[PDB]
Amino acid sequence: PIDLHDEEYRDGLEGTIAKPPGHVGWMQRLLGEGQVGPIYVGLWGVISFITFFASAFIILVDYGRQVGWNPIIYLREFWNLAVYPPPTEYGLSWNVPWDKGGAWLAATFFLHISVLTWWARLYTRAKATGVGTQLAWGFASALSLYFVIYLFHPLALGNWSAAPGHGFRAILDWTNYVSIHWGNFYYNPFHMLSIFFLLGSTLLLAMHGATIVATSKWKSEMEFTEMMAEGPGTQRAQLFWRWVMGWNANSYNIHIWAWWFAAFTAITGAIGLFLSGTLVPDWYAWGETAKIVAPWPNPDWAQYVF
Amino acid sequence: MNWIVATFMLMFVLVAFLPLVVSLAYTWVTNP
Amino acid sequence: NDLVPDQWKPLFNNAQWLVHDIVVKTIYGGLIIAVIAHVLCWAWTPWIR
Amino acid sequence: NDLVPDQWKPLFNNAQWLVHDIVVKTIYGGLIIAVIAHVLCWAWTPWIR
Amino acid sequence: NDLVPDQWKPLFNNAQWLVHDIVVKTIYGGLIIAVIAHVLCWAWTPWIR
Amino acid sequence: NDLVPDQWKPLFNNAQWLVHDIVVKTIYGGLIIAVIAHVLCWAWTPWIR
Amino acid sequence: NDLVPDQWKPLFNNAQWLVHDIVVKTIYGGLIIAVIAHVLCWAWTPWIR
Amino acid sequence: NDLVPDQWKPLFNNAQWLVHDIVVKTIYGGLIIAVIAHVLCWAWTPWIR
Amino acid sequence: RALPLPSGETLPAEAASAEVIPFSIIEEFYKRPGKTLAARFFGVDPFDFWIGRFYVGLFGAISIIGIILGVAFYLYEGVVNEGTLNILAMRIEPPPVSQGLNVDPAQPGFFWFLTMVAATIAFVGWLLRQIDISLKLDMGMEVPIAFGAVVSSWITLQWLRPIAMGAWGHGFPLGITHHLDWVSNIGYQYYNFFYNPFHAIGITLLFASTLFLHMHGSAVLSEAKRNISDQNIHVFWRNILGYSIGEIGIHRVAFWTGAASVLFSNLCIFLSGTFVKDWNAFWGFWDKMPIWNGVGQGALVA
Amino acid sequence: RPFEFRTSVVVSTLLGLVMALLIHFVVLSSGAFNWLRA
Amino acid sequence: RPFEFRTSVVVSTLLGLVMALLIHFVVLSSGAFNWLRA
Amino acid sequence: RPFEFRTSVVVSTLLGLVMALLIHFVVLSSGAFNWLRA
Amino acid sequence: RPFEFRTSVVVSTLLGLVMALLIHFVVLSSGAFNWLRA
Amino acid sequence: RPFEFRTSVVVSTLLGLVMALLIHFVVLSSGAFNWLRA
Amino acid sequence: RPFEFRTSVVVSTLLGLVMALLIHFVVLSSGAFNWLRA
Amino acid sequence: RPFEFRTSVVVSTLLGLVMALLIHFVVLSSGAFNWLRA
Amino acid sequence: RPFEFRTSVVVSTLLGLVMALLIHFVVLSSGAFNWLRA
Amino acid sequence: RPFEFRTSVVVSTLLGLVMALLIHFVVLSSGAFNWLRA
Amino acid sequence: RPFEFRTSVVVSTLLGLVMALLIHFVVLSSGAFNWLRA
Amino acid sequence: RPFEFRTSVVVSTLLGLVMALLIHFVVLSSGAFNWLRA
Amino acid sequence: SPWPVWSGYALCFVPLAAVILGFIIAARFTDKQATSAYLRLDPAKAN
Ligand code: BCL
Ligand code: BCL
Ligand code: BCL
Ligand code: BCL
Ligand code: BCL
Ligand code: BCL
Ligand code: BCL
Ligand SMILES: CC(C)=CCC/C(C)=C/C=C/C(C)=C/C=C/C(C)=C/C=C/C=C(C)/C=C/C=C(C)/C=C/C1=C(C)C(=O)CCC1(C)C
Ligand SMILES: CC(C)=CCC/C(C)=C/C=C/C(C)=C/C=C/C(C)=C/C=C/C=C(C)/C=C/C=C(C)/C=C/C1=C(C)C(=O)CCC1(C)C
Ligand SMILES: CC(C)=CCC/C(C)=C/C=C/C(C)=C/C=C/C(C)=C/C=C/C=C(C)/C=C/C=C(C)/C=C/C1=C(C)C(=O)CCC1(C)C
Ligand SMILES: [Fe+3]
Repeated sequence: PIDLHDEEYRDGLEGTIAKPPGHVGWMQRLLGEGQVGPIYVGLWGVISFITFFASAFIILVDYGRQVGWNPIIYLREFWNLAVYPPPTEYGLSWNVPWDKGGAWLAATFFLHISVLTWWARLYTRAKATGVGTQLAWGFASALSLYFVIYLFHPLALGNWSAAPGHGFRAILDWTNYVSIHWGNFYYNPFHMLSIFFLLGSTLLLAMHGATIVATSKWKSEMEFTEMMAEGPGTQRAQLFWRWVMGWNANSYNIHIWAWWFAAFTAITGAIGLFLSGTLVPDWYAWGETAKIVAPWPNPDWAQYVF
Repeated sequence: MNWIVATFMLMFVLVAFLPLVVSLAYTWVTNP
Repeated sequence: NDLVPDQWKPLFNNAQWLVHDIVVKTIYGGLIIAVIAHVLCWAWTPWIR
Repeated sequence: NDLVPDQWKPLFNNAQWLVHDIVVKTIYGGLIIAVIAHVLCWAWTPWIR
Repeated sequence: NDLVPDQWKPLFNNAQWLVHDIVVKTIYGGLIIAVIAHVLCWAWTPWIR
Repeated sequence: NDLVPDQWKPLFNNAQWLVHDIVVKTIYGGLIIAVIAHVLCWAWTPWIR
Repeated sequence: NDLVPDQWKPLFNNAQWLVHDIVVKTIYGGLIIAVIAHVLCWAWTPWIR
Repeated sequence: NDLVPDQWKPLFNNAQWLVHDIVVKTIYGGLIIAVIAHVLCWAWTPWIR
Repeated sequence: RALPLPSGETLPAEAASAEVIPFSIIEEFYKRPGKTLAARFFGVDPFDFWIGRFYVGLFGAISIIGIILGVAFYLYEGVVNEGTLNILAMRIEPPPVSQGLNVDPAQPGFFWFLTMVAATIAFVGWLLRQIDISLKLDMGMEVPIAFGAVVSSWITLQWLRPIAMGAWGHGFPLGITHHLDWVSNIGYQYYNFFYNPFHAIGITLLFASTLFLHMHGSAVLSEAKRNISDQNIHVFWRNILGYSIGEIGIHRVAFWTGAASVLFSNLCIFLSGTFVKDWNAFWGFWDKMPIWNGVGQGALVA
Repeated sequence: RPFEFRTSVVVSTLLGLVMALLIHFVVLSSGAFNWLRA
Repeated sequence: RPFEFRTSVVVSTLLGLVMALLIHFVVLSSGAFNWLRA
Repeated sequence: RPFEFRTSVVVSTLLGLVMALLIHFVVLSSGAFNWLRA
Repeated sequence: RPFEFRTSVVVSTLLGLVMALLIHFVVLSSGAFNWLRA
Repeated sequence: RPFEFRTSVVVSTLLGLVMALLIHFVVLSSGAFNWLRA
Repeated sequence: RPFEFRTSVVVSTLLGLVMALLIHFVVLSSGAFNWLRA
Repeated sequence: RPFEFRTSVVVSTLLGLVMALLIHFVVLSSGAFNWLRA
Repeated sequence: RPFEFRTSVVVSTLLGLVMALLIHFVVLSSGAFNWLRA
Repeated sequence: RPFEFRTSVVVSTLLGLVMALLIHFVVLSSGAFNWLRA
Repeated sequence: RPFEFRTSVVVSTLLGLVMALLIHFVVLSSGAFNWLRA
Repeated sequence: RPFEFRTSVVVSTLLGLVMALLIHFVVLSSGAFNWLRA
Repeated sequence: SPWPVWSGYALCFVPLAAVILGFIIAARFTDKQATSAYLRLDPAKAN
């Protein structure tokens, strides 16, 4: 009931564009597939694209306004240019001047619409091509963290200034400022959980990719086939991990592990960030009452001084 | 000692890079 | 499509017409309630000033 | 395509013509409302000054 | 592509010619409106000074 | 490609030649306008000084 | 590749030779303009001093 | 690879030999220009002192 | 017959060469003794047996010495010597920077040095044992390459950087919740480690690693127990994003991004110690690159 | 047909909504009107 | 079916909900109406 | 034909909209006109 | 044919638009002209 | 054939444009010539 | 047979060794005995 | 046979060596003996 | 052959361009010449 | 063979070398002897 | 049957050991008893 | 059979154990009772 | 006074307990599935 050629080569809305697929060539040699292929434009991709374009255009022309409309100062400061949210005074209000957070509110609203309609695109194309919707729900977990960062944590704190400032350097600055404002995010326990899951995400990704590339000669990478009957490459992979660490997964379990480790990264991160402002104003002070802070009576500070 | 030893350890960090680079070049050479 | 007027038969299924009727009546009720709410909020605090 | 004028038959389906008529009338109503809103906002506070 | 003139038959479909005519007339109307807007904004506040 | 001169037949299609003619005439008109604009801006405020 | 001299036949297609001729003449014109611009900028303000 | 001398036939294609000749002559011209530029910059301001 | 599948689905056998084979059969078919690194070098692997499911090689025995001694030294320094009794409050500290590179059994920080040496022996033995087991199974050397990336991240932090700095007190303390104090104090000493470019690359690759992991788990789980032509996931990945990397491509990118993250990361902390003291001062050259020096006024000049 | 009516409808409606939001946002932030206590 | 009725319903309902939330948010944050102790 | 008419229409319309927005924003931010409270 | 005509058209048009925008912005930011209150 | 003519054209044209932009920038930022109020 | 005897032996022996080490470490760190210079 | 003799030998010998090293290091670091300048 | 001629050409040309840029920038920044107002 | 003579030789020789290195390093780091300037 | 006897044995034994350790640790850290130096 | 009985048993037993531990720890940390040294 | 706060406990320790316990159980079931008998290609033949 699903035409794979029709889903790739229909025309117009609820069809694809760039339909004569190009070949990158080096992508085929290094990654095994070089076809750029047609890309779908399905009334959710359109909303996503134009709302992201509105967001990015607002941000870029406010970058231009900030450099006095100088396109060299633009290129020089592009990475430290940012459109900051409204300041703490008049914090949740949208009646903020355009230069003092007025541009940030509009751009962030259009970005919200863009990410939501991109989620809808993921969902609808998963249903349209016959696969499960696991990617849409993984994106929903990522979006839980995202909407805590930009919508739900600024609210419940009372100010838009709690949100990042739409810039290459502003997100780093935002992370620094939020960990500094709420004590020390190292003692945020859900931050520790989310780091557990992020470093376990990278560890499982590296292990999985390495195992499948090592057993690649026996076509272990064809997971769809291996989930029907496990070939010799998957057998060698299972035996490798059984002999290394005493237990193993099959062709199917390992991807459950992958999905859930990444989803837990996003979810525990959202929870910890939302807790830092609203319930626990200070994480190090909380860590002392939680007895998770090591006593440091006489530190050797010669290490930390030049 | 500061700069000689420091640069030797720097070169060990880049040596650590090396195996991954060999993997990428392996993929390229063996996919002709 | 026996229930749909011929004019809208190319567009509306038989079941889609009833759900559309519900949506239209809901939108109309919500519009009346929204007009009442706006008149009340204006009598309370005019936002145009 | 019967309901479509021959001039626009290469472009408009039978169902697309009715939806286009709705869109055109909605755009016209919105334009009238927008003109009224602009005249009212000008009588209230001229933005050109 | 009969409605297209012979010079532009290699380029324009029958339906693309009508949409091109609409686009051309819209661009011309927008140009007239833009010229009027520029003359008005100049009479109001000259930007070149 | 009957409309293309035989010198440029290896390069230009029949339709590409007409679009190229439009592009060339547009570039020439834009060049004349750009020269006029530069002469006017120089008579107004010389940038080389 | 008939239009190409036999010296450059291993390198240049028939169409690539005409585009190469255009590129060469454009580079030469740009070089003359660049020399004129450099002489003018030197007569105006010598950068070597 | 006929145009190539038999000494360099194991290394140079027929087309690669012409491009190599262009590269060699370009390098030689650039070297002459670089020597002239260095002599001029030395006569202007000696950098070794 | 029910015909159980690897996913867990039982499919009723008509609605391939596959047969329902026990794992014990798979495991005993692939034993193949004597292909390990130690068996090439010495002519025999001293430990060529399996203890339970685990393969015990020469490097597995070295690794288990390292593991046991590291755990016991860790717990000596922190139960004793510190008295804490709770592992979240203990503080396994290197010798003070005053001591320099030399180690003294009488001076404090000696059990950190032993825990670090035994942990290095354990990690390098784990890596060499992964090489052993990949050699036994005729696999590629990719899992050892990725684990070697992370082991070199450990070597950089505890061996290369403390040696280059020259004090051996620049290794991070081995305390739960307290190595975080070192990470925070090192991150703020060379202020704005965010502006460290190899650190930004490392964070980019960590976030991209988690994103690729989620996307790959999603893709394989989405096609898992369905009637699919194996090209449905490719069509999905071309409808979304207009590119499908393929089955072998996603695992290659997984491995590469995973390893490269920590490789650029250890380049960051090593440079942070030795060559760059301030990561904001590092970026002072940018506004002075001569192509945009001149154009600015007010606060818009630099 | 070269142009689908559904595509033009989607594009025009989305452009109009985005422009209405943008213009409302710009006018409200300008503080030029005294609307919502400006 | 050039336009599915379900699609128009989803889009209109989501747009209305998003706009109601946005307008409520903007009006509340404006402080122009003394709601819940301003 | 070298250029689909739909492609030229999309590109020209998007370029015109982007340029109108850019010019409006440059002119409004310049404060040179006394429009929207200068 | 070394170069599709559509490719050259796209590249030239985009280069011209980018250069016009860049030169306009450089000239306007220079404050050398007294245009738009400069 | 060592080099497609299209490749050499793309590379040379892009190099020339990048170099023209770079040299213009460097000369304008040097303030060594009174170009654009310098 | 619910439990292999080898499994119970491994588990019991490892538990006993871990507990002996833990109790020795706790008693030595307590400083309650004056053993090994208190 | 519940336990290969080679396995028990390996485990016992490794445990004894690890314990001898651990006890030597604990006793030497304690400074309780005056051995190797303690 | 050990080296494709195209590879050697690309490498040599890129090395020469990078070195010319580097040497120009080093000489300009040195302020040793009085070029571009130095 | 569970107990190959080659296996015992490898294990004993490696254990002896590792122990000699470990004891030398412990004794040299102890500073208890005045060997190599201590 | 709902539960393998081996599973219940493992779970109960591990729960009992964990709880004994936890309760011992809590009671010893409370300092409420004067056991192992007050 | 909506739920396996073993599943409900596992879930209920684990929930009860977790809740007993949580409530004990909350009550002991509250210091409201004078249990284990106030 | 020796006792961390209720908050501390809930947050750190029952998520710590959950992660450890849940990881161990997920590994148990991961390997029950992976070592169960299902359709594999016989190694003697395919290899
Ligand atoms: C207060 C005066 C402010 C100003 C504030 C605004 C605001 C605020 C807006 C505009 C908008 C517009 N202004 Mg203005 N505008 C000003 C100055 C100007 C000037 C001028 C040079 O001075 C000009 C030329 C314009 C030009 C315009 C047009 C771009 C547009 C109105 C017509 C249009 O195309 O959309 C016509 C609109 C329609 C055809 C949409 C019809 C939609 C239908 C009616 C549904 C409406 C939503 C409805 C509630 C949903 C109900 C659904 C339920 C299910 C039933 N403005 C001054 C500065 N301007 C309006 C716009 O839409 O921007 C695109 C708008 O939002
Ligand atoms: C207090 C006065 C504030 C203000 C605050 C608000 C608030 C607050 C809101 C609006 C909303 C709207 N305002 Mg306003 N508004 C103001 C000034 C204006 C001005 C003007 C120029 O002055 C205009 C033109 C508007 C225009 C509008 C429309 C966009 C909209 C109302 C009609 C509509 O389309 O949705 C009509 C709505 C419906 C058709 C939805 C019907 C939904 C049904 C009834 C269900 C309701 C939810 C129900 C509780 C769920 C029950 C389910 C259970 C299972 C049974 N406002 C001033 C500044 N405005 C309303 C809106 O919806 O935004 C989209 C709204 O939320
Ligand atoms: C106030 C004077 C300001 C200034 C402010 C603006 C503003 C503001 C704008 C321009 C725009 C333009 N200006 Mg200017 N401009 C100034 C100085 C100059 C100078 C000069 C050297 O002095 C020049 C040459 C220009 C040149 C131009 C052109 C680039 C363009 C107008 C014609 C055009 O191509 O688009 C012609 C436009 C059309 C063909 C579009 C037609 C669109 C149709 C009419 C729909 C309009 C939208 C409609 C409301 C939607 C309704 C849909 C409903 C469903 C029915 N400006 C001074 C500094 N300039 C306009 C532009 O569009 O930029 C691209 C514009 O936005
Ligand atoms: C003012 C004097 C400044 C200076 C400022 C500049 C500037 C400014 C530029 C150069 C550029 C160059 N300078 Mg200088 N230059 C100076 C000192 C020097 C010195 C010397 C030691 O003193 C030297 C050797 C050079 C050397 C050079 C060459 C690298 C180059 C000019 C020839 C070239 O190859 O490109 C020749 C250029 C062409 C062949 C391009 C032809 C392009 C055609 C004509 C199209 C032009 C664009 C056109 C408008 C597009 C229209 C398209 C429409 C669709 C129709 N300069 C002093 C310091 N120099 C020029 C350059 O291009 O850099 C690459 C340039 O941009
Ligand atoms: C200076 C005194 C230091 C000290 C420093 C050292 C040093 C230093 C070493 C030992 C080593 C040992 N010490 Mg001690 N030792 C001290 C205090 C003690 C005390 C005690 C309680 O006081 C005891 C019981 C020991 C016990 C021991 C044994 C573990 C061992 C010596 C016999 C052995 O088994 O290896 C006997 C060794 C052999 C059988 C190896 C034979 C190898 C052959 C001869 C080859 C030698 C290498 C040769 C150069 C290679 C040539 C090859 C060419 C191709 C021809 N030491 C004091 C603190 N101790 C030695 C050891 O080997 O550790 C394992 C050693 O390295
Ligand atoms: C924690 C859950 C335990 C469990 C614990 C119990 C307990 C305990 C009992 C049963 C009993 C029953 N369970 Mg059982 N049961 C479990 C799993 C199952 C499963 C399963 C899916 O496999 C099933 C199908 C059943 C089915 C049943 C029936 C065999 C039987 C009758 C229930 C009834 O009629 O309720 C109808 C009755 C009610 C729903 C009353 C509701 C009570 C509410 C909460 C009011 C309580 C008032 C309270 C006592 C007063 C509080 C005052 C304070 C002292 C201050 N149980 C799980 C493992 N089950 C009952 C039994 O067998 O009788 C001998 C019973 O005593
Ligand atoms: C000191 C008074 C404190 C307080 C401290 C505690 C503590 C401490 C606990 C509770 C627990 C509970 N309290 Mg309280 N509680 C208080 C105030 C209240 C109030 C009230 C509004 O005031 C209420 C309604 C409750 C309600 C409750 C129930 C949730 C629960 C007891 C019945 C239950 O379901 O589990 C009934 C329990 C069982 C059915 C488990 C039976 C287990 C069997 C007996 C095994 C026990 C373990 C055994 C030692 C293992 C031996 C195995 C060997 C192998 C043989 N508490 C005050 C503040 N509360 C208890 C609980 O269990 O939480 C779930 C508990 O841990
Ligand atoms: C600090 C300081 C000051 C440092 C500076 C010191 C240094 C290192 C300076 C460096 C100088 C260098 C390296 C200059 C390089 C200049 C070049 C490469 C110019 C390229 C010209 C390429 C040109 C003109 C290409 C033209 C392309 C054309 C005409 C295209 C034509 C066309 C193509 C190809 C088609 O499809 C069809 C036909 C058509 C005509 C449309
Ligand atoms: C302050 C605080 C916190 C205090 C905490 C308080 C608590 C909670 C204490 C808890 C204590 C517990 C639970 C202690 C556990 C003691 C055990 C299990 C000892 C096991 C002994 C195992 C023994 C002797 C095993 C012997 C094994 C042997 C002899 C091996 C035999 C053999 C086997 C099997 C072979 O093939 C051949 C070799 C050989 C014949 C030797
Ligand atoms: C303060 C601190 C840290 C104190 C620490 C306290 C502790 C725990 C001490 C621990 C001591 C221990 C356990 C020492 C271990 C000593 C051993 C095992 C020595 C091995 C000797 C093995 C030897 C010499 C092996 C010799 C092998 C030889 C000669 C091999 C010869 C050869 C063999 C057989 C061949 O192929 C053919 C011929 C050839 C010569 C090449
Ligand atoms: Fe996979």
